[PDB]
Amino acid sequence: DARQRLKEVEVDDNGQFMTTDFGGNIEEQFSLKAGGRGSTLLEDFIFRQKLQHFDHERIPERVVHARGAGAHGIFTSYGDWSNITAASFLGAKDKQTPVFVRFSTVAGSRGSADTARDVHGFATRFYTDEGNFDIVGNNIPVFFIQDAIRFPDLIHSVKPSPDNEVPQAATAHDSAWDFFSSQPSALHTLFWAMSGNGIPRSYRHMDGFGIHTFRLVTEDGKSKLVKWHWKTKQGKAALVWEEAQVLAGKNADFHRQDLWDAIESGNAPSWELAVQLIDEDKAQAYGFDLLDPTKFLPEEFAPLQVLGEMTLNRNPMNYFAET
Amino acid sequence: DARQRLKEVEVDDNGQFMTTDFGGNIEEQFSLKAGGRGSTLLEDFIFRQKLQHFDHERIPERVVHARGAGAHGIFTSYGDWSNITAASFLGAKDKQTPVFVRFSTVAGSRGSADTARDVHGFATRFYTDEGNFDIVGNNIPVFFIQDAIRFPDLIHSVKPSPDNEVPQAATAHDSAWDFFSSQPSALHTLFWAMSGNGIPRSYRHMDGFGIHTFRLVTEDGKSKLVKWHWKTKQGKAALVWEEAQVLAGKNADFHRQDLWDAIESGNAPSWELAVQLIDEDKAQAYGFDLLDPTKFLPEEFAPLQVLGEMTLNRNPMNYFAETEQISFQPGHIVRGVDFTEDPLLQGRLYSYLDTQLNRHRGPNFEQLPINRPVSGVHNNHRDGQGQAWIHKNIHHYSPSYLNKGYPAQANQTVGRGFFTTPGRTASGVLNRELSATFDDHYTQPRLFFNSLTPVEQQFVINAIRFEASHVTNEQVKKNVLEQLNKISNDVAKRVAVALGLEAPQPDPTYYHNNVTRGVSIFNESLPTIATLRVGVLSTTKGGSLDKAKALKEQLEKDGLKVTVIAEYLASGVDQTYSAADATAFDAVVVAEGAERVFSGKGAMSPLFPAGRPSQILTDGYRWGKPVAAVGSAKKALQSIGVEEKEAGVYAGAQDEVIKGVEEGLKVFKFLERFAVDGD
Amino acid sequence: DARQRLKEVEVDDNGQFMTTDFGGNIEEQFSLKAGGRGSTLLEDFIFRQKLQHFDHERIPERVVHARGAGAHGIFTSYGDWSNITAASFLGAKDKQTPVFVRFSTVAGSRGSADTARDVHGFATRFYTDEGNFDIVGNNIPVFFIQDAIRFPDLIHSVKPSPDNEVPQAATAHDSAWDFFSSQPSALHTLFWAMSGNGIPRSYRHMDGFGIHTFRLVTEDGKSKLVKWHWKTKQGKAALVWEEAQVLAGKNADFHRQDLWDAIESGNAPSWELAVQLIDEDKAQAYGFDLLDPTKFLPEEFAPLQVLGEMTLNRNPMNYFAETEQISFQPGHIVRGVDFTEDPLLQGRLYSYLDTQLNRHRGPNFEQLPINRPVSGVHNNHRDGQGQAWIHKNIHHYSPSYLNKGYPAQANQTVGRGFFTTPGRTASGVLNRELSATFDDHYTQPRLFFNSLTPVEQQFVINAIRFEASHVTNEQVKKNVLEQLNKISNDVAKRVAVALGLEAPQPDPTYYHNNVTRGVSIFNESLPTIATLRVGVLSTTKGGSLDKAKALKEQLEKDGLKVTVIAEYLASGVDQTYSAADATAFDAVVVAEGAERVFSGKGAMSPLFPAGRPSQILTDGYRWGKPVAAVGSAKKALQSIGVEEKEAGVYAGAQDEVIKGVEEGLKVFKFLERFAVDGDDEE
Ligand code: HEM
Ligand code: HEM
Ligand code: HEM
Repeated sequence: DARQRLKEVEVDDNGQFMTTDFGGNIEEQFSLKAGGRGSTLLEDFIFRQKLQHFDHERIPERVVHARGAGAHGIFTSYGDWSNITAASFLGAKDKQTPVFVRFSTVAGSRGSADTARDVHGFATRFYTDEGNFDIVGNNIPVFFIQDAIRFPDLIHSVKPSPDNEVPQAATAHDSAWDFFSSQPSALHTLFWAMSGNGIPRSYRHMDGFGIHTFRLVTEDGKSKLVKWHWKTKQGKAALVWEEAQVLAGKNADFHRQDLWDAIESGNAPSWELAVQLIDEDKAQAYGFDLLDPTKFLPEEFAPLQVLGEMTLNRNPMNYFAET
Repeated sequence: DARQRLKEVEVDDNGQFMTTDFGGNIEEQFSLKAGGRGSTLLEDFIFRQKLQHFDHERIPERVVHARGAGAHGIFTSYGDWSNITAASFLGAKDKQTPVFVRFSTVAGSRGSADTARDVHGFATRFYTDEGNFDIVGNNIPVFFIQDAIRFPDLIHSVKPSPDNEVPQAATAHDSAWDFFSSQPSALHTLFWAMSGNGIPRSYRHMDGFGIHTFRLVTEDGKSKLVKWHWKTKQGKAALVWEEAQVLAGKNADFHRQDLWDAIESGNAPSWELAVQLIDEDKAQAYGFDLLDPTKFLPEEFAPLQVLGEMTLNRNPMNYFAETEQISFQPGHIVRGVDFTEDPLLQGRLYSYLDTQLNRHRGPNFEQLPINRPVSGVHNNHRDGQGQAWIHKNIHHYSPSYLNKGYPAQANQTVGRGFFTTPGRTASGVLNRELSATFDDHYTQPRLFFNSLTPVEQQFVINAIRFEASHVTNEQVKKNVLEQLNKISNDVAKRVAVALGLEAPQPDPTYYHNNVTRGVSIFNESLPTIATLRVGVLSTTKGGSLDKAKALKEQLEKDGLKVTVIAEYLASGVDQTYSAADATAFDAVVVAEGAERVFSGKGAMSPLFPAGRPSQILTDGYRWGKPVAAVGSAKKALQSIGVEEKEAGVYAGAQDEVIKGVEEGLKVFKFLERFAVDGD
Repeated sequence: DARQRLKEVEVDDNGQFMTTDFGGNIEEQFSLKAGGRGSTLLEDFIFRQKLQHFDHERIPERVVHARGAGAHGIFTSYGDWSNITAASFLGAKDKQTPVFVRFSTVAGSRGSADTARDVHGFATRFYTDEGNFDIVGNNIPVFFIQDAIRFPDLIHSVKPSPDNEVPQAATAHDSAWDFFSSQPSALHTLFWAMSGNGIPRSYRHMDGFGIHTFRLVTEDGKSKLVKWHWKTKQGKAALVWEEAQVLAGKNADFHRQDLWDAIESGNAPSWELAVQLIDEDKAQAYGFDLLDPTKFLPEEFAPLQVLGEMTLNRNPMNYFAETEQISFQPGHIVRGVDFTEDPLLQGRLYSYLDTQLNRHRGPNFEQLPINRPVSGVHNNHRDGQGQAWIHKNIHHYSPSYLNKGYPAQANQTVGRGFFTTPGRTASGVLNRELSATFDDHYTQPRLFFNSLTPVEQQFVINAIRFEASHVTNEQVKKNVLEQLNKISNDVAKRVAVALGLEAPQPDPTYYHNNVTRGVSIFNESLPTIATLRVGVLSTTKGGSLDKAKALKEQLEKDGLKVTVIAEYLASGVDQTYSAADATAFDAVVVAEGAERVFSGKGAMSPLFPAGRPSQILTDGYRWGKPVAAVGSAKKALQSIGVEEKEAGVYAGAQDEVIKGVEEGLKVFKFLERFAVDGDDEE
């Protein structure tokens, strides 16, 4: 069970009496009143502890990728990769590591539709025996901008107009295409989002990418440049736009339902973790700069090496507490 | 200008150089790096001040009514109403008060669709010269539950299931119908939410309600019970469900865009404010207890008395700072108004103050520009997070010799202070109970259903059929049917058909045939057609476009917003078939010559999805809209099997079509096209 | 008026009726009850709105420097300094810029005593017309550590033990001296805090330092390394430890009251802004690395050059909204100034921005009235908790056709934008290390100790003796002694005596005899005695009060604040003996006739604790203050064993005493009254 360590915080209310948050059994279906048809008393601590908790349930949604869904699973390494990396979770054949993965769109708020056209998030945590390692990736291998200081400009232009907060979860408005045409680095990702990558059939039918070049480092300090790749074993599949639009209204939850159903039915999705490995002296040798996140490395120049496999096989118990 | 007081906080960036938030001009398009392809430096204060503010832009959404939109305006009183209330904003004829109104759904999160089926919020702030007065109401006059302690139970059951957070902005799932049938008080508001009130055409086509009975109080402490009503000057209007579903996908912003456009185009919407006034000794005189928020007062017993009118004529300048940040409270009460012992209202007073602590993370949210009163704040409150003022009075306590008695106390007799209705009494034991006067949950649901037109009744039954068919648990569906049967055996039989369950035996305890006025939507044509939208389907080939323009210029003379649609954005074309959908329009008319895109090669084009012009006309017809074609374009009507003999179908020359469509827009929906059980 | 810009947010409640926070007149002295002796109603919206605001009054104190006080004022440049800096506030002779300054201790929480022994903060905001410029400084020129990543270690060890939260506002405990001996770079700031700088007489009697080397940058991009200095016009003055301890109990607000009183009485304090300027090519040329914040630059190598003067002349109107809420940042930098690669400075830039999110619970704290610039804020920032503005530009991003390029980019040549020093370069491997140029932790502590007067040195040894003797762990104490011995063998031996430990052998690697100017306090008399306080001990019986009133009047003509003390608040009495203490005054004068209360019947009275007049005179003498007696009051001096011709003791007629006491206030502390090691030997 990938969720094994979380059983100690699970709370079972079956067969119990209602309590306050500081203990003691209660009833909480009637306010305390001063007479039959009377006012509610300030001394009804039961009312106020129950309503205070409700009044304070919400926390800010993520600034981007607010709409998403996730699940637990296991990563298994196919080998002892110590010749390219000292990373413990890649250190032995068949070594297993718990994961959690969250998938998402980018622009829309918490309740926007799964089948909006957008870049999609693909964030993986490895709960390794040497710390948590996240690959915070997208379903498209390149990003809109070349410098992090421009992120608020990109996001502001794609998110709704600040005077009336229209349109929800959509790049089809003036400010977005103003930014895309004024900041031409954005054209590459734009083309990806305009393709089937912008309206996938489901989370299980997407690849994932780290985008950035990272480094793998061995015990003695030898380094290689690396691109992370998630290759779906379900195959890539996309919708067409006129169908995605109706689906946004007939079932805003289409993707999170699809993931939930696949896992519950025992059809856990899988992805292979793979890498392109580049020598340090070739960082600029392939017709672009590998520090430039608006470019991907064509596989003909550096084929994928398969490190292992991840399977997502347990749904969360409480969406808020986990996802 | 209703927004006049906000001018002093507006920031103009035209012609300015970029700065940090602490002054000094900067550039902020490149991170500071150690060498040409180097790492970013911690000492880049520009980068970090910019991203820190971005990183922290979001605040928690409202716990309920997260999806909404609002606007500024002016309320005008029609009279000096001092004989019924001491409230200052009602104190003189033609007296004007700025307002802000926010409309909303209830269940869905921010970003969920406007045209989800739901209760709708209708919340008004009056910035009166004696404080902010909020009427925090809904578009439905009754609520699901009788005691505020039950609100989390209602909301949890209706909001997404907590394991997978499915479904968004919908009551069509097990937990909601488990609550509705386990808590039968909820049946009245449910029936309303299943009627046209759950899928309104726009915010501007809703009535509003305070729901609760309040008190109006004169200077001497004499009180009247009161129900607040907003009556839309635009008329009530509703979609049909199969349309609202597509619209939720084609335009999640349909209602906020509609409000915005109406105000921008100078077609400001209006509501009259009206009251039902009841003597204190009649609180239990009308077949129910006026302390009970699951019942409304039939207008036959107390007619609506018009007090004034509100017009929303200013859009906000920044949505977040104004609409997202505004903090409504039913406890925002002023002299001349008082509460009642309504157990739902009673607990609301605690919850709305408390919840701002979460949403604004501090106690000083009333100092935000959109929350400030215009009347002046003078008290001994100090400090707290984000304290925006600097107080002069060192002696921040009372009583005190050193501050000479200021700020001073105000009550009924001195200083126009607030005061509780002098005659209210408490009597009896302290109890955790509800009055037995609250026990009838079935009569008024039956009263509401009785008072709708036959197809309007069919819409309610079809909403229930749709929703309850999503409930996976068989026993919950039987429980729903048992409860519905107590309202009307015929409703239960008709719902049970969809669910595959047996028609239950009549349970006549609460059955009755009474009707009441003012709850129907579809029994009344609209008073105006201004701002309603006409989709004119055309084509770039031949001379159809010049005719569409002529057609457009005439329709606009009546105040319609007209969109000419064609294959691409040729001169005179407002929208492409690719971008177009029937859900955007109140009427669809095919311009002459455009029949060439309804069959053959004209219908097969890379520029729009296959069949799109036919789908728009088919949708418009099946959703009950006025539809039309000029001249030869009648062939487009034939291509989808629609005949000119039908109500709300118009063909012929241009002038005959304009007149027909314009009369059809007042009917708005042609209910002839919707099948009724056994007809 | 330096507070002028804040007048638009000031709320006047006089002549008004009480309201709620959303308007509407109310009464709020009775809860709404269900019956005459009934329970309080939940529908009492007035009760809850009032108590909710009260319940939420507090915000987190500052993580360090929680205890302090501030005031508004004006800075005036003495010239056009464009030849060394493009900084606008230094751009023209007699150019005036509003300021706010907050002084503080470091370790104690919000309610701790002003006269705890500690380093002291000295933070100045310049509200320049090109943004807010902050110099976030201390009253000591060197800091404990060399790398900012070590700041939580330093602060954890000095703050109270995490099991019982003991001791408050003090380094006299095991963990602090464990850190000082385990992290020897700390020893230099330690010596300064063990000197008079640890217990200053007032905020007005402190010098201030930016500590770090910064850069001044001209328009064409040429740079010079700079150290910032505040030179107090009131002179440096310090207490003695045994007096500061009693003062912490008798008046924990001594420093903030002192400052408030100086400003209310029209005696606004001033400091001159001075710099040291160093060529870039000489950063490592003075026996240490100028990127090392544990070193200062001797004035003999680079003299102070005065640029302007700052005067604090307006008290806050609401302490919380101004002093508590103000958010200083060394990242508050403007065109014409730049950072250096000082690894302590580097991490501060991150820390002060981040910590504001904790203290203010949101990102809009620069919108608070006390934090607002006077020069204008124009950017694409939006939203956030407590957003106080309504932005008009709906195209909140760059680059953009739709907003016509506005707000526009500003850089070195366009729009007077900030720019990093053009010549700065990075070279070599990414590393988690410190330059070996930082390695000497003992030479400058030895230089500092060498530069104090003999009794001033004894104060340092006695502070260490006091503090180290609170250390329960024997080995920590030996560790401290070994480290002290690397600075000075005689210091280590004198400290070891108090600890009962063996005199260590000389370890002379860092020993030297060099001295420097400008670090002593007691080797220079005060340039003025304005605002200094004289307690006049008198009595209600006989003619003493009339004489005391005449003494006060003459002393006030010289700018002194005079308190006449007696048994009860008779006419002309400012304070009772029960309420009085020597710690409140800089000189103690017994009025003629008041000898009555120093022995016999007059000394035992129900109106004050037994012996209190004698104790006030005894404390005043033993703590080094000028003390005096007019006429027959000389018996009060005799009754505590004080001779009339001692240094700093004045007896005689009224006029000779006034003259003697005014002279002695310039000396301030009479250091002949403190024994030095070796004095008691037989
Ligand atoms: C290669 C480019 C990028 C990728 C692949 C990416 C991916 C993601 C993903 C998948 C998430 C959602 C993780 C989740 O499900 O919780 C996320 C959230 C976020 N991203 Fe990025 N992003 C990129 C660029 C940026 C940049 C340049 C910034 C800012 C400098 C940024 C700031 C954020 C923030 C602040 C969040 C919110 C995270 C939270 O609240 O937990 N992203 N991003
Ligand atoms: C007659 C019954 C009710 C009506 C007409 C009503 C109406 C509304 C409306 C219109 C809003 C949105 C205000 C806005 O647009 O910002 C709202 C929000 C809210 N309601 Fe109610 N509601 C009712 C019952 C309740 C009850 C029983 C509770 C709890 C005891 C409650 C708690 C809340 C809270 C906490 C919010 C969020 C307020 C904020 O964050 O600003 N409501 N309600
Ligand atoms: C030369 C070294 C330093 C000096 C002169 C200095 C000075 C000061 C002063 C004067 C204050 C109080 C400002 C006020 O009165 O509000 C302060 C606060 C503070 N310091 Fe430093 N400090 C130094 C080192 C550091 C370091 C290395 C760090 C962390 C890396 C740090 C973190 C802080 C924080 C977080 C605050 C609280 C600020 C706030 O809450 O507004 N300091 N410092």
